Amino acid sequence: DMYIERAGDITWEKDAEVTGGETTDGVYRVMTRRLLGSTQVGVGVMQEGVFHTMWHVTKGSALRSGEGRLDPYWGDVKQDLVSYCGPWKLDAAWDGHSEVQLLAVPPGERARNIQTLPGIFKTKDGDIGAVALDYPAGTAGSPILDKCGRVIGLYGNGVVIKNGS
Repeated sequence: DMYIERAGDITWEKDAEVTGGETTDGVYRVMTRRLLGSTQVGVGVMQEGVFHTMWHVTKGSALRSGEGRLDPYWGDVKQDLVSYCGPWKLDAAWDGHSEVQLLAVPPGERARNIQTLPGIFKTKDGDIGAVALDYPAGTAGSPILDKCGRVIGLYGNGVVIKNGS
């Protein structure tokens, strides 16, 4: 018994804090109900009728969105990703040198944007971008945005670089 709650629109804010059918487009909290209350297990992105979050957040469990239900469609544990009622839609990528915005949606708190420049973490599958910020447990899946409001990654999973593309 896990459910999602819409938290806001996915948009780049110009005055941002700086560092150095049934399911509407938006950013959602991923919640789970305990007898006593409920806990934010993560965050996800609704785009083109597909919900996107990270595997560790749901482990493929179904999600009820308002009145309806959402069923898992694609998932990969190695990548730690999962999409619901539709294949993966988030195709945007990071140029590899521009500042991004983390649309942080921490548990119990209002969503916010925060500009930052990812580090490039060198790994044996490719260079990848990493948002070097610390947010609570449950903030995972918060969207990472480019200047055009497009989702180039999700918090905690890296940002793909495609200048070499």
